[PDB]
Amino acid sequence: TTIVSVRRNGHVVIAGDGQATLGNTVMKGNVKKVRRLYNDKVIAGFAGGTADAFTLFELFERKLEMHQGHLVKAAVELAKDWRTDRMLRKLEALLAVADETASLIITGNGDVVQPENDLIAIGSGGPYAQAAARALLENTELSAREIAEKALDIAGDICIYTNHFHTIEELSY
Amino acid sequence: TTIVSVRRNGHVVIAGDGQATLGNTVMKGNVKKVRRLYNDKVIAGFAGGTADAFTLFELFERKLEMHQGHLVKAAVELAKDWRTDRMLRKLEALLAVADETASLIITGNGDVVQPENDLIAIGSGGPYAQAAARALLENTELSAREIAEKALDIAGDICIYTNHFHTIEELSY
Amino acid sequence: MSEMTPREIVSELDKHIIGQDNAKRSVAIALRNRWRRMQLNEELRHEVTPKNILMIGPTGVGKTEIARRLAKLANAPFIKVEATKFTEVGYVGKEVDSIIRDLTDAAVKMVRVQAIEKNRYRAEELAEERILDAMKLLIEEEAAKLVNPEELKQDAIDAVEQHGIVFIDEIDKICKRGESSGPDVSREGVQRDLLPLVEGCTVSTKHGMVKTDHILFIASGAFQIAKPSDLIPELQGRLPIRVELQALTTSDFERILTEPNASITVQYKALMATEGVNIEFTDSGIKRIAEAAWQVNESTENIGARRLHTVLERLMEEISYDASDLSGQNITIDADYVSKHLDALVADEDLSRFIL
Amino acid sequence: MSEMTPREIVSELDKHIIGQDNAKRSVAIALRNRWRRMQLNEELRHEVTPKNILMIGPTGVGKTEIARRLAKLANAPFIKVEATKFTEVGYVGKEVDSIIRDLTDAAVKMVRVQAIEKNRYRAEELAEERILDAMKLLIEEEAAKLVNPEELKQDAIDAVEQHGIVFIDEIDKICKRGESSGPDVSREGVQRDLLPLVEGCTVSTKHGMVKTDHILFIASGAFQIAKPSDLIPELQGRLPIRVELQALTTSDFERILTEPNASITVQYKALMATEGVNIEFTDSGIKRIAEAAWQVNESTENIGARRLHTVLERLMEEISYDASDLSGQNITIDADYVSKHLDALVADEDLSRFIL
Ligand SMILES: Nc1ncnc2c1ncn2[C@H]1C[C@H](O)[C@@H](COP(=O)(O)OP(=O)(O)O)O1
Ligand SMILES: Nc1ncnc2c1ncn2[C@H]1C[C@H](O)[C@@H](COP(=O)(O)OP(=O)(O)O)O1
Repeated sequence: TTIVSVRRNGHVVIAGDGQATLGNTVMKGNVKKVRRLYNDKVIAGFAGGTADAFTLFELFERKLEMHQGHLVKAAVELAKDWRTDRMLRKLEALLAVADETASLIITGNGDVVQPENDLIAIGSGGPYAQAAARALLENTELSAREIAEKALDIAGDICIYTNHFHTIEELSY
Repeated sequence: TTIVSVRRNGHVVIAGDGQATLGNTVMKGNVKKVRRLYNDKVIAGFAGGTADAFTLFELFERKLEMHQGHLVKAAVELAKDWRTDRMLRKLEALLAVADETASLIITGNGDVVQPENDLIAIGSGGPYAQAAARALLENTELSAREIAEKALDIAGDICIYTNHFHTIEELSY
Repeated sequence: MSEMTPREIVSELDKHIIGQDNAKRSVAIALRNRWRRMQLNEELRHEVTPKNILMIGPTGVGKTEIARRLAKLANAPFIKVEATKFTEVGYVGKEVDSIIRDLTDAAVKMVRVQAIEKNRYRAEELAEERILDAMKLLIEEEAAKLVNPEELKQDAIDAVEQHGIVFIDEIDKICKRGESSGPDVSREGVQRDLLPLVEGCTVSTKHGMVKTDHILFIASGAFQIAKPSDLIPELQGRLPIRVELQALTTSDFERILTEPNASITVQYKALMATEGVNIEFTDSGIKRIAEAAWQVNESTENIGARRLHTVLERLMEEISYDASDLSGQNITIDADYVSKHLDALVADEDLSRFIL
Repeated sequence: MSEMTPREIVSELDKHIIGQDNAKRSVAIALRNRWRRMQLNEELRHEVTPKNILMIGPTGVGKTEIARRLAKLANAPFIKVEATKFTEVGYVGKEVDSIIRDLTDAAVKMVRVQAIEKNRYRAEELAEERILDAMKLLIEEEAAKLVNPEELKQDAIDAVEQHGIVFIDEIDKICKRGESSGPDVSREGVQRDLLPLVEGCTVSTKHGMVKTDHILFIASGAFQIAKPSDLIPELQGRLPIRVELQALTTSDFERILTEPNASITVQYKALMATEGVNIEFTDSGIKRIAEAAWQVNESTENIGARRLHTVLERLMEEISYDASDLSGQNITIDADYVSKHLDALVADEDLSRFIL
């Protein structure tokens, strides 16, 4: 599994794989690990349990209603609900959400990480993806879509827990 | 990771690396691992999860002005709020705060240890940083900021879990 | 029934609320049908039930204001209830029916204040016939002279019966599917404790047994967490009208500042007059104002048009203290002033959370 | 009629409180606008809502003192409430509306105590007129024939309605932050059980139907762990004025000790007077005292100016017991006396926790 997201020029995208691996075999190898929210932008990927997710996800698309837009002033009273709170606690999920203002992360502890360049790479293929991505995002042109998708493909190629069915939501600003 | 502080002359400073580490690779390596409860003075650091670490950050923040600048008069009715109390335990962080009075350390459990000379050294490379810290803070006329910055570097240099993106606050007392 | 067609109900409502034409139209129908329906057969009398509106919108827009003035204009009784009170998660008690067992009082203490005039003059031309200390008492002593049995009694519920409006507040939050706040359904009980009210029933109170089979009901809430579809089903059906009010703009606060015919600024104006000073604000003075409110909202907690109120009084503090002095002078408030007493504040993320 | 501009309200308040001028002015404007508004159009007189103040500050500074004395000043009705009670996280009950069903009693039981000297003289020159017991009882009895119906209520309520003053206390205590004392919004409910009061409503009581539409409200709290922005939004809106009072200095203690026109030290004086003793309070005495207070506050738990009280009475302990003796003598309390009963005590800190 490898969730990717590169921001380039006018846009920022998130790519992901569809390989779901139970034990040493791949079941539904086409899981839509990357979803939007489309209420209005804010593309977020997800890495790990597909059950132990969604909750810690759509929970987002509601504060992204009140706090409207302020992804930032969203993760505050939002993300919080994951550590010192209730609802969902003690799982495994790395929802990589992307606004139009910045791409954050959450080590699954009501946490928040801001990638040194807004380049996100988590997953049993996270490093791999990163590396290729990083290598392009600075020695070629190619867009956020491209560089992301070309990198996820490189990830899937090295990581045996990652495949090639892709899913990507884009936008513009 | 290495939080350092070296009370010296009319000042006390806290330095820190910015290396966040997922297993055997490094994500956000520019982590603002040090901030100050801008309430005038009271600089602290953090060693561990970036998530929670924040809680014990604002936690202090408030108790301060009510317990009005009386730092010590805080950890009693403040720090404690970890061990017992019900706020939140079963976490991992070391907010190494410091007024213009003294520099303490909480192993997380509402604890509190104070360096034989106020030299604080925590983090993975925590020891290394202190070995240099002590060595200079004993054979040179160097500054509190210097001996720290100079130490955090030797640390990062020898500990594979600490890098060189620094971050350091200070003042004058 | 005081009358007034939908078009005419929106007109009045615009002298007070700016924008949100959608709701104004909306509550303008539910109101109209009253007038209509009451003109039909004894039949459809107990068949055509009210026409309740559910307002869905952010905080500050105008839901509650619309229904407050809509009442004032209907000259009917009105009462605002925080739906959650009756949730009293503190394990107490509270007959929902109390909601009615109040909208009667309001519509009672009213019938007596709405008659201090209805026969003021007449009763005073009597305070003459009887004369020509204790000169200002015989005025009051006419409180009996003036007829009050029956009419100013039974005709009183017919008010809290004709078309008095009950505006529930934050109906949402009383729903269940919320997660952030998803405790149980004892909450949803409050939903089921209202049905009598909004499905037809009679409650027993002091001045008499009143019936809510004809009360008009306006409930609100943001629905940030939950949807109107998450309300118990009975309610969904006894709530024909659904309207989404919009979030006010910077261009809206500029208006809410001067337009409405009792305006905020126009209040200070009259107010600061008592002290001999004459004030006047510049379009741009009033602009930065707005911009200020909008600023505090974005920057910290978004409360809405309500922010005008604080930002405003906060920028007239100086003037109002001094005011007694300044008499015979005409202080002018332009932007280079608004900023002079607000950019500071508004700039500080934290102070703004205290005095703005 | 009381009245008096903002400048005369800060004056009057200084005869009692030390410092905190920002508050006195701020509470002196909210006030003034009443008299201001009272004189306007039937319209605005029912539009310009009161002007509430939210006080933010440490314990022991004036918040509560300013408004208690701001009441006496206005001569109007006052009443202090702990917002916490109405939270009773036990599971009892406490109809907030009650807050009014008192500021009526206190505004009525007052009338009967405001009139025992409104016709005192009068009823007596008659309590001797029907005799030429003779004043022993016949006065009260005659004080029974002193025209008392109707007038009472009308005024009583219209005294509350006019401008009673409700000072909520420690409101900050009913907001919700995050960690520590972060139980649940049940609390935020107590916030919602108030809106009515602080937004316009009628409450039925013994003496009559009172309307809190025109009541002034002064809430407080230190806001140690919670900003006033964390208060339900409807309150943020009905709370136009914000003052942050400051922490009193030792210099303030020295002042609070002697200045105010009914000082504490000046009370002891008269008190030890009735015992023929005469006290003089040296400046350095008045000072070492302050230092005493300040010390116990820094050293142990910080209570505030309140401290003066204990530490002070703890200094005349000796004096007052003996006092009966000493008649015809003038005791002199100077620095090396204040310290002959303080230093060794204010120094143990633990004892300091029991008797100081
Ligand atoms: N669109 C609008 N036009 C005029 N006044 C408005 C307004 N929106 C709000 N206000 C004013 C009137 C109210 O006294 C105050 C708060 O509004 P409200 O109707 O009580 O809020 P809401 O119904 O969103 O909870 O702000
Ligand atoms: N600035 C001041 N000047 C004079 N007396 C003061 C004062 N601040 C406090 N006091 C006195 C009057 C009160 O009886 C006592 C406690 O103060 P308070 O006003 O009751 O407390 P607070 O308003 O902090 O809740 O101390």
